[PDB]
Amino acid sequence: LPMSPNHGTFGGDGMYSESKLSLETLFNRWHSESWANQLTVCGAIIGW
Amino acid sequence: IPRETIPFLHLRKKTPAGDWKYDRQLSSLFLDGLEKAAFNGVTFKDKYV
Amino acid sequence: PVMADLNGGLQFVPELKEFTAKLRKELVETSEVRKAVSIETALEHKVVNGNSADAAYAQVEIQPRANIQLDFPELKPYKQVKQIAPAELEGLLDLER
Amino acid sequence: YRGNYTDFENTFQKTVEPVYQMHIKTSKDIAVLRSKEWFQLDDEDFDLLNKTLTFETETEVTFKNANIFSSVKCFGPIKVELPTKETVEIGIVDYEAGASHGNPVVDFLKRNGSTLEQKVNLENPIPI
Repeated sequence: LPMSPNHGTFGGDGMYSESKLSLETLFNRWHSESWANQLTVCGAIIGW
Repeated sequence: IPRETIPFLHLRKKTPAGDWKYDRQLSSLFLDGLEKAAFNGVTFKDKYV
Repeated sequence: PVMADLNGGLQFVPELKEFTAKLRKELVETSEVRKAVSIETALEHKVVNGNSADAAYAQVEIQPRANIQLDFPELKPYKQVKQIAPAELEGLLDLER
Repeated sequence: YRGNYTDFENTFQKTVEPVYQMHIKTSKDIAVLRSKEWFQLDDEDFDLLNKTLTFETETEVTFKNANIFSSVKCFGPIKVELPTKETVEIGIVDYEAGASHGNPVVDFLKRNGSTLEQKVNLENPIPI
């Protein structure tokens, strides 16, 4: 997962921060749903 | 890695509290990997991407 | 699930937006004052010291024109030529064939 | 006196330059002004930002050759608009140059300002 460290920190992302923050639910969905043997989540917080 | 220092690259571990803080073990697993990859390289033979 | 911080400490620098923006302003300003001051000290020179004394001080650029060439083949010095083929070859061949 | 004169050593010209108004809007604006050695205000700490300046200039010149000036003086008060639209002295224009060729101060103010002329035309001339 291409994650971001800056959720609407900077000016006008459009809806970028929103897209990048949503991704982070997979860290829990992995456990709570049932695809755990088909996918694994590896969230990378890409820097500058 | 100094005591009381978080490396510029690190892995994180979710506390039961729910937060994702720096875990020195995981970050050592990761950084040591990176080192070993700098000296030997890594193969991706047989990996479909 | 694994979470990897590949963010080289940016996390720690406070008010990152405004901090970021400041660096940019300071840079851009320093550029524009520096370039505006020089463009004016340069016109002051053309006024005080004449534009005909500065006109004979620019250089002339030369621009290329096309010189299409037939591109004959290159003939080496004979010394080097005789090094290519065996010395035995000299006069062995009927050059009429 | 009509005729051909080379008298240049005994020639000289004073002229009263029109008032130049200058609207210091930006930060680089104030920077460029502080760049010129003839721009000389009383408190250097004066906040030029967002004020309006006027330059009431006199330029005194002496010829030495056909086209080349021997010396060029250019002086006058620098003033700032008040809210009352009154104008108060802020500093000086103080230029001096030998072997000049043109007036740098007036050229600057020409291009970087507007020229206040006190004459205001009617719409149509009215015959008397």
